[PDB]
Amino acid sequence: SVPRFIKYTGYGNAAGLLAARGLMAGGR
Amino acid sequence: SKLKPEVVEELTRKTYFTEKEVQQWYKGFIKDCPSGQLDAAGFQKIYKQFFPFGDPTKFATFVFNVFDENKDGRIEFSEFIQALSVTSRGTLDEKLRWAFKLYDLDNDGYITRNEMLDIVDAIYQMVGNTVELPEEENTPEKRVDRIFAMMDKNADGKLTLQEFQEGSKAD
Ligand SMILES: [Ca+2]
Ligand SMILES: [Ca+2]
Ligand SMILES: [Cl-]
Ligand SMILES: [Mg+2]
Ligand code: NA
Repeated sequence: SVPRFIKYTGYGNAAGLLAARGLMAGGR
Repeated sequence: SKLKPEVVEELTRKTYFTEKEVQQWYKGFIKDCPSGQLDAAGFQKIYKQFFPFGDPTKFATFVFNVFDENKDGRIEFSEFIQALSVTSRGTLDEKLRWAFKLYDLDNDGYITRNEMLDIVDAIYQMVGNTVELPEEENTPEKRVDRIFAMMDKNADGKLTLQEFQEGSKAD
């Protein structure tokens, strides 16, 4: 298997998801 | 960790979060960053904890600089919650508008192929690449060559926001 959202790498969505997950870790 | 009512209300109006959610995120943010100001080392630490054997330096620096709206070297709570609102709860177009800001590293209003490669390479450096045959290697370069050419409808070597936003959208 491959991470679900890495198909969107280069489209912007992968960076956005990874950015959000980092912020969420910073607030939990 | 007490947020002044007016501030909570304003941040609620400016985001997709309820007032309860804003206050809950503030409580967690202040617990993790007691001063209310997240510096670049702490931001990279988050990502190293996700990917302790990738190299998150490049990705974390690129994203930190976009999140740091007033470019004072710190992510304040107002920057934290507004960044989280767009990247987690935006429409597709709002999320892609945010990503365009990230990819447009020189802030000239276009994404050039070297900028797309910088972000994509940063992503692979942190999270790794898919193992393939040496003859079908998953290199950022060939992936970017494909996507960029697909998006660059007028083949002028640069992507507008319009060209970028249409990249996965079906017609
Ligand atoms: Ca700041
Ligand atoms: Ca640019
Ligand atoms: Cl991406
Ligand atoms: Mg330039
Ligand atoms: Na173009």
